[PDB]
Amino acid sequence: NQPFAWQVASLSERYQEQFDIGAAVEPYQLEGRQAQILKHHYNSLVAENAMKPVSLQPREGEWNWEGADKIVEFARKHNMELRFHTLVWHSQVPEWFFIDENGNRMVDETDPEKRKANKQLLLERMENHIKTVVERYKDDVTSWDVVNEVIDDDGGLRESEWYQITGTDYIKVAFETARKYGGEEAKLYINDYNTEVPSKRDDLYNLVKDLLEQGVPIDGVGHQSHIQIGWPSIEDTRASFEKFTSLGLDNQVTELDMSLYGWPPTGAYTSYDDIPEELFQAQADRYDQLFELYEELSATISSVTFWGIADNHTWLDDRAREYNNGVGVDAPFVFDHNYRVKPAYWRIIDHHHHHH
Ligand SMILES: [Ca+2]
Ligand SMILES: [Ca+2]
Ligand SMILES: [Ca+2]
Ligand SMILES: [Ca+2]
Ligand SMILES: [Cu+2]
Repeated sequence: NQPFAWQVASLSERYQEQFDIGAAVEPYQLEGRQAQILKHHYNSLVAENAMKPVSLQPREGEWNWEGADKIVEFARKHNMELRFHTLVWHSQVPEWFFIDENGNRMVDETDPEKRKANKQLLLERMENHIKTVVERYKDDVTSWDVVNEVIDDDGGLRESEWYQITGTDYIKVAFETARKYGGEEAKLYINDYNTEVPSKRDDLYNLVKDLLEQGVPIDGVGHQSHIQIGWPSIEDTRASFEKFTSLGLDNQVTELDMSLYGWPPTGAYTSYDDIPEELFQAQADRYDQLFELYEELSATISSVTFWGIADNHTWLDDRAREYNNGVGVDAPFVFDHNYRVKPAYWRIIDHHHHHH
Protein backbone atom coordinates (compact mmCIF):
# COMPACT_ATOMS: atom_id res chain seq x y z
CA ASN A 1 0.00 0.00 0.00
CA GLN A 2 1.53 3.19 -1.24
CA PRO A 3 2.61 6.20 0.74
CA PHE A 4 0.68 9.47 0.83
CA ALA A 5 1.57 12.29 -1.52
CA TRP A 6 2.95 14.36 1.40
CA GLN A 7 5.41 11.53 2.16
CA VAL A 8 7.20 11.43 -1.20
CA ALA A 9 9.58 13.57 -3.24
CA SER A 10 8.22 16.74 -4.95
CA LEU A 11 7.11 16.73 -8.63
CA SER A 12 7.89 20.41 -9.12
CA GLU A 13 11.46 19.88 -7.93
CA ARG A 14 11.91 16.91 -10.24
CA TYR A 15 11.12 19.24 -13.18
CA GLN A 16 12.97 22.38 -11.96
CA GLU A 17 14.59 24.16 -14.94
CA GLN A 18 12.43 22.17 -17.40
CA PHE A 19 8.90 23.35 -16.60
CA ASP A 20 6.64 24.37 -13.71
CA ILE A 21 4.26 21.77 -12.35
CA GLY A 22 0.77 23.17 -11.71
CA ALA A 23 -2.69 22.16 -10.46
CA ALA A 24 -6.19 23.55 -10.99
CA VAL A 25 -7.89 24.35 -7.64
CA GLU A 26 -11.02 25.70 -5.84
CA PRO A 27 -10.83 28.09 -2.86
CA TYR A 28 -12.12 25.44 -0.46
CA GLN A 29 -9.29 23.01 -1.35
CA LEU A 30 -6.73 25.48 0.02
CA GLU A 31 -6.75 23.80 3.44
CA GLY A 32 -5.73 20.49 5.02
CA ARG A 33 -4.12 17.71 3.01
CA GLN A 34 -4.88 19.20 -0.44
CA ALA A 35 -3.14 22.43 0.60
CA GLN A 36 -0.27 20.29 1.92
CA ILE A 37 -0.10 18.39 -1.38
CA LEU A 38 -0.05 21.73 -3.30
CA LYS A 39 2.89 23.18 -1.37
CA HIS A 40 4.79 19.93 -1.51
CA HIS A 41 4.32 19.11 -5.21
CA TYR A 42 3.27 22.16 -7.25
CA ASN A 43 4.89 25.50 -8.04
CA SER A 44 2.02 26.80 -10.14
CA LEU A 45 -1.73 27.22 -9.85
CA VAL A 46 -4.87 28.08 -11.77
CA ALA A 47 -8.48 28.57 -10.65
CA GLU A 48 -10.62 25.66 -11.78
CA ASN A 49 -13.75 27.92 -11.71
CA ALA A 50 -13.26 31.08 -9.56
CA MET A 51 -11.88 33.33 -12.40
CA LYS A 52 -14.07 32.40 -15.33
CA PRO A 53 -16.24 35.20 -16.72
CA VAL A 54 -19.46 34.02 -15.08
CA SER A 55 -17.81 33.79 -11.66
CA LEU A 56 -16.22 37.25 -11.65
CA GLN A 57 -18.94 39.41 -13.31
CA PRO A 58 -22.20 37.44 -13.09
CA ARG A 59 -24.23 40.59 -13.81
CA GLU A 60 -23.00 43.86 -15.28
CA GLY A 61 -21.01 45.78 -12.70
CA GLU A 62 -21.43 43.11 -10.01
CA TRP A 63 -17.96 41.80 -9.31
CA ASN A 64 -17.33 38.65 -7.29
CA TRP A 65 -13.65 38.78 -6.32
CA GLU A 66 -13.62 36.82 -3.10
CA GLY A 67 -12.79 33.29 -4.39
CA ALA A 68 -10.31 34.54 -6.94
CA ASP A 69 -8.60 36.66 -4.31
CA LYS A 70 -8.18 33.62 -2.07
CA ILE A 71 -6.33 31.68 -4.84
CA VAL A 72 -4.18 34.78 -5.49
CA GLU A 73 -3.41 35.17 -1.75
CA PHE A 74 -2.32 31.50 -1.48
CA ALA A 75 -0.09 31.83 -4.59
CA ARG A 76 1.52 34.95 -3.11
CA LYS A 77 2.09 33.28 0.25
CA HIS A 78 3.55 30.08 -1.13
CA ASN A 79 5.48 31.49 -4.12
CA MET A 80 3.47 29.80 -6.81
CA GLU A 81 2.97 31.04 -10.34
CA LEU A 82 -0.63 31.73 -11.18
CA ARG A 83 -2.26 31.21 -14.56
CA PHE A 84 -5.55 32.99 -15.22
CA HIS A 85 -8.43 30.86 -16.55
CA THR A 86 -10.13 32.54 -18.40
CA LEU A 87 -10.84 35.96 -19.92
CA VAL A 88 -13.03 35.07 -22.88
CA TRP A 89 -14.93 31.82 -23.43
CA HIS A 90 -18.18 30.72 -25.18
CA SER A 91 -18.92 28.61 -22.14
CA GLN A 92 -19.43 29.78 -18.55
CA VAL A 93 -20.11 33.36 -19.73
CA PRO A 94 -23.06 35.42 -18.41
CA GLU A 95 -25.87 35.97 -20.93
CA TRP A 96 -26.09 39.68 -20.04
CA PHE A 97 -23.09 40.16 -22.37
CA PHE A 98 -25.21 39.21 -25.42
CA ILE A 99 -28.41 41.25 -24.74
CA ASP A 100 -28.77 44.85 -26.16
CA GLU A 101 -29.95 47.93 -24.20
CA ASN A 102 -33.53 47.09 -25.27
CA GLY A 103 -33.41 43.59 -23.68
CA ASN A 104 -33.17 41.89 -27.08
CA ARG A 105 -30.88 38.98 -27.97
CA MET A 106 -28.02 40.25 -30.08
CA VAL A 107 -27.70 36.91 -31.91
CA ASP A 108 -31.29 37.37 -33.22
CA GLU A 109 -30.80 40.85 -34.72
CA THR A 110 -31.50 41.12 -38.47
CA ASP A 111 -30.92 44.78 -39.44
CA PRO A 112 -27.26 45.64 -40.33
CA GLU A 113 -26.99 49.01 -38.58
CA LYS A 114 -28.12 47.38 -35.28
CA ARG A 115 -25.79 44.37 -35.82
CA LYS A 116 -22.84 46.78 -36.04
CA ALA A 117 -24.09 48.63 -32.94
CA ASN A 118 -24.30 45.27 -31.11
CA LYS A 119 -20.76 44.35 -32.14
CA GLN A 120 -19.40 47.61 -30.74
CA LEU A 121 -21.44 47.31 -27.51
CA LEU A 122 -20.27 43.70 -27.04
CA LEU A 123 -16.61 44.50 -27.67
CA GLU A 124 -16.88 47.43 -25.18
CA ARG A 125 -18.31 45.04 -22.57
CA MET A 126 -15.58 42.49 -23.30
CA GLU A 127 -12.84 45.16 -23.14
CA ASN A 128 -14.25 46.47 -19.84
CA HIS A 129 -14.32 42.94 -18.41
CA ILE A 130 -10.71 42.34 -19.41
CA LYS A 131 -9.56 45.80 -18.23
CA THR A 132 -11.09 45.44 -14.74
CA VAL A 133 -9.74 41.88 -14.37
CA VAL A 134 -6.24 42.51 -15.70
CA GLU A 135 -5.78 45.82 -13.81
CA ARG A 136 -6.69 43.94 -10.64
CA TYR A 137 -4.50 40.85 -11.15
CA LYS A 138 -1.72 41.92 -13.50
CA ASP A 139 1.03 41.67 -10.85
CA ASP A 140 -0.15 38.25 -9.65
CA VAL A 141 -0.66 36.51 -13.00
CA THR A 142 2.15 35.07 -15.11
CA SER A 143 0.08 33.49 -17.89
CA TRP A 144 -3.27 34.69 -19.21
CA ASP A 145 -5.65 32.43 -21.09
CA VAL A 146 -7.07 35.25 -23.12
CA VAL A 147 -9.43 33.26 -25.32
CA ASN A 148 -10.42 29.63 -24.82
CA GLU A 149 -11.75 27.08 -27.32
CA VAL A 150 -12.24 29.43 -30.25
CA ILE A 151 -11.60 26.73 -32.94
CA ASP A 152 -14.44 24.35 -33.94
CA ASP A 153 -13.94 20.57 -33.86
CA ASP A 154 -15.27 20.26 -37.45
CA GLY A 155 -12.94 22.81 -39.07
CA GLY A 156 -13.60 26.51 -38.72
CA LEU A 157 -13.79 29.00 -35.93
CA ARG A 158 -16.38 28.09 -33.34
CA GLU A 159 -19.71 29.76 -34.18
CA SER A 160 -20.34 30.94 -30.61
CA GLU A 161 -22.29 34.06 -29.71
CA TRP A 162 -18.89 35.91 -29.67
CA TYR A 163 -18.19 34.84 -33.23
CA GLN A 164 -21.70 35.39 -34.57
CA ILE A 165 -21.74 38.92 -33.17
CA THR A 166 -18.16 40.09 -33.72
CA GLY A 167 -16.69 37.66 -36.26
CA THR A 168 -13.00 37.28 -35.60
CA ASP A 169 -12.59 40.68 -33.94
CA TYR A 170 -13.36 39.56 -30.36
CA ILE A 171 -10.12 37.54 -30.47
CA LYS A 172 -8.02 40.38 -31.93
CA VAL A 173 -9.54 42.84 -29.37
CA ALA A 174 -9.19 40.54 -26.31
CA PHE A 175 -5.44 40.12 -26.92
CA GLU A 176 -4.90 43.83 -27.67
CA THR A 177 -6.83 44.78 -24.53
CA ALA A 178 -4.97 42.27 -22.35
CA ARG A 179 -1.64 43.58 -23.68
CA LYS A 180 -2.72 47.22 -23.13
CA TYR A 181 -3.64 46.78 -19.43
CA GLY A 182 -1.27 43.92 -18.67
CA GLY A 183 1.87 45.50 -20.08
CA GLU A 184 4.52 43.96 -22.30
CA GLU A 185 5.68 41.33 -19.82
CA ALA A 186 2.18 39.74 -19.49
CA LYS A 187 2.21 36.40 -21.34
CA LEU A 188 -0.94 35.99 -23.40
CA TYR A 189 -2.15 32.56 -24.42
CA ILE A 190 -4.79 31.05 -26.61
CA ASN A 191 -6.09 27.86 -24.96
CA ASP A 192 -7.73 24.82 -26.65
CA TYR A 193 -8.34 21.04 -26.55
CA ASN A 194 -7.54 18.40 -29.19
CA THR A 195 -4.58 20.52 -30.31
CA GLU A 196 -2.99 17.13 -31.09
CA VAL A 197 -5.62 16.35 -33.80
CA PRO A 198 -3.93 17.29 -37.12
CA SER A 199 -6.90 19.16 -38.58
CA LYS A 200 -7.64 21.20 -35.41
CA ARG A 201 -3.96 21.91 -34.88
CA ASP A 202 -3.77 23.31 -38.40
CA ASP A 203 -6.85 25.52 -37.98
CA LEU A 204 -5.33 26.93 -34.75
CA TYR A 205 -1.97 27.33 -36.52
CA ASN A 206 -3.65 29.26 -39.38
CA LEU A 207 -5.60 31.52 -36.97
CA VAL A 208 -2.56 32.24 -34.85
CA LYS A 209 -0.16 32.85 -37.78
CA ASP A 210 -2.71 35.17 -39.34
CA LEU A 211 -3.21 37.04 -36.03
CA LEU A 212 0.60 37.31 -35.52
CA GLU A 213 1.03 38.73 -39.03
CA GLN A 214 -1.49 41.40 -38.07
CA GLY A 215 0.61 42.21 -34.98
CA VAL A 216 -1.89 40.74 -32.47
CA PRO A 217 0.02 40.13 -29.21
CA ILE A 218 -0.04 36.29 -28.92
CA ASP A 219 2.82 34.85 -26.81
CA GLY A 220 1.78 31.22 -26.62
CA VAL A 221 -0.60 28.39 -27.06
CA GLY A 222 -2.24 26.45 -24.29
CA HIS A 223 -2.79 22.75 -24.81
CA GLN A 224 -5.55 21.52 -22.51
CA SER A 225 -4.37 17.91 -23.01
CA HIS A 226 -7.49 15.99 -21.96
CA ILE A 227 -6.07 12.67 -23.03
CA GLN A 228 -6.63 8.96 -22.59
CA ILE A 229 -4.36 5.99 -21.96
CA GLY A 230 -4.31 5.14 -25.70
CA TRP A 231 -5.00 8.47 -27.39
CA PRO A 232 -3.63 10.79 -28.71
CA SER A 233 -0.25 9.53 -29.89
CA ILE A 234 3.10 10.92 -28.75
CA GLU A 235 3.89 11.62 -32.43
CA ASP A 236 0.79 13.77 -32.85
CA THR A 237 1.49 15.52 -29.55
CA ARG A 238 5.08 16.20 -30.68
CA ALA A 239 3.96 17.56 -34.07
CA SER A 240 1.57 19.95 -32.35
CA PHE A 241 4.14 21.47 -29.96
CA GLU A 242 6.70 21.92 -32.71
CA LYS A 243 4.30 23.57 -35.16
CA PHE A 244 3.62 26.35 -32.70
CA THR A 245 7.24 26.61 -31.62
CA SER A 246 7.98 27.37 -35.30
CA LEU A 247 5.86 30.54 -34.99
CA GLY A 248 8.00 31.48 -31.98
CA LEU A 249 5.26 30.62 -29.52
CA ASP A 250 5.62 29.18 -26.07
CA ASN A 251 3.66 26.05 -25.27
CA GLN A 252 1.95 25.21 -22.03
CA VAL A 253 0.03 22.09 -21.02
CA THR A 254 -2.91 23.66 -19.20
CA GLU A 255 -5.50 21.02 -18.21
CA LEU A 256 -3.80 17.64 -18.15
CA ASP A 257 -5.72 14.59 -17.10
CA MET A 258 -5.64 11.04 -18.45
CA SER A 259 -8.98 9.28 -18.37
CA LEU A 260 -9.04 5.55 -17.70
CA TYR A 261 -11.61 5.39 -20.53
CA GLY A 262 -12.18 6.11 -24.21
CA TRP A 263 -14.73 8.43 -25.79
CA PRO A 264 -17.59 8.26 -24.94
CA PRO A 265 -16.50 7.15 -21.41
CA THR A 266 -18.78 4.12 -21.13
CA GLY A 267 -18.91 1.86 -19.13
CA ALA A 268 -17.17 3.61 -16.25
CA TYR A 269 -16.16 1.85 -13.04
CA THR A 270 -18.52 2.85 -10.20
CA SER A 271 -16.03 2.13 -7.38
CA TYR A 272 -12.31 2.96 -7.09
CA ASP A 273 -11.70 -0.53 -5.78
CA ASP A 274 -13.07 -1.99 -9.07
CA ILE A 275 -10.27 -0.45 -11.16
CA PRO A 276 -7.92 -3.23 -12.27
CA GLU A 277 -4.19 -2.76 -11.52
CA GLU A 278 -3.23 -3.49 -15.14
CA LEU A 279 -5.18 -0.33 -16.11
CA PHE A 280 -3.20 1.69 -13.59
CA GLN A 281 -0.03 0.17 -14.96
CA ALA A 282 -1.07 1.21 -18.51
CA GLN A 283 -1.74 4.71 -17.19
CA ALA A 284 1.76 4.74 -15.61
CA ASP A 285 3.41 3.59 -18.87
CA ARG A 286 1.60 6.35 -20.78
CA TYR A 287 2.42 9.09 -18.26
CA ASP A 288 6.06 8.01 -18.39
CA GLN A 289 6.09 8.42 -22.18
CA LEU A 290 4.18 11.70 -22.00
CA PHE A 291 6.63 13.22 -19.49
CA GLU A 292 9.59 11.86 -21.51
CA LEU A 293 8.14 13.84 -24.45
CA TYR A 294 7.70 17.00 -22.34
CA GLU A 295 11.29 16.64 -21.29
CA GLU A 296 12.46 16.05 -24.90
CA LEU A 297 10.65 19.31 -25.67
CA SER A 298 11.25 21.24 -22.46
CA ALA A 299 12.80 24.25 -24.24
CA THR A 300 9.40 24.70 -25.91
CA ILE A 301 7.24 24.10 -22.76
CA SER A 302 7.20 26.53 -19.84
CA SER A 303 4.50 24.86 -17.75
CA VAL A 304 2.58 21.63 -17.27
CA THR A 305 -0.65 21.97 -15.21
CA PHE A 306 -2.87 19.04 -14.15
CA TRP A 307 -6.55 19.85 -14.04
CA GLY A 308 -6.85 19.03 -10.34
CA ILE A 309 -4.77 17.52 -7.58
CA ALA A 310 -5.96 13.99 -6.73
CA ASP A 311 -8.53 11.54 -8.06
CA ASN A 312 -11.15 12.58 -5.44
CA HIS A 313 -11.90 15.84 -7.32
CA THR A 314 -12.04 15.83 -11.15
CA TRP A 315 -14.59 17.08 -13.65
CA LEU A 316 -14.04 13.65 -15.29
CA ASP A 317 -16.25 12.14 -12.59
CA ASP A 318 -19.11 14.38 -13.86
CA ARG A 319 -18.40 13.30 -17.43
CA ALA A 320 -18.41 9.61 -16.49
CA ARG A 321 -21.78 10.04 -14.70
CA GLU A 322 -23.10 12.05 -17.67
CA TYR A 323 -22.47 9.11 -20.06
CA ASN A 324 -23.30 6.27 -17.62
CA ASN A 325 -26.78 7.19 -16.37
CA GLY A 326 -25.50 9.18 -13.34
CA VAL A 327 -23.02 6.72 -11.82
CA GLY A 328 -19.28 6.40 -12.43
CA VAL A 329 -15.82 7.46 -11.41
CA ASP A 330 -12.52 8.40 -13.14
CA ALA A 331 -8.96 8.32 -11.80
CA PRO A 332 -6.87 10.59 -14.04
CA PHE A 333 -3.97 11.79 -11.84
CA VAL A 334 -0.74 10.53 -10.24
CA PHE A 335 -2.40 10.83 -6.79
CA ASP A 336 -5.32 8.59 -5.86
CA HIS A 337 -8.65 9.30 -4.26
CA ASN A 338 -7.16 8.83 -0.73
CA TYR A 339 -4.10 10.93 -1.60
CA ARG A 340 -1.92 7.84 -1.97
CA VAL A 341 0.58 7.83 -4.81
CA LYS A 342 -0.27 5.68 -7.86
CA PRO A 343 1.99 3.72 -10.28
CA ALA A 344 1.94 6.86 -12.51
CA TYR A 345 3.70 8.96 -9.83
CA TRP A 346 6.72 6.73 -9.51
CA ARG A 347 7.01 6.71 -13.31
CA ILE A 348 7.09 10.52 -13.68
CA ILE A 349 9.25 11.24 -10.65
CA ASP A 350 11.86 8.69 -11.61
CA HIS A 351 15.15 9.32 -13.35
CA HIS A 352 14.82 6.48 -15.83
CA HIS A 353 16.39 7.26 -19.21
CA HIS A 354 16.65 3.97 -21.14
CA HIS A 355 14.12 4.72 -23.91
CA HIS A 356 11.50 2.29 -25.27
CA1 LIG B 1 7.77 29.22 -12.78
CA1 LIG C 1 10.79 24.72 -20.28
CA1 LIG D 1 -12.46 10.55 -9.35
CA1 LIG E 1 9.81 8.38 -16.17
CU1 LIG F 1 10.35 5.49 -19.73
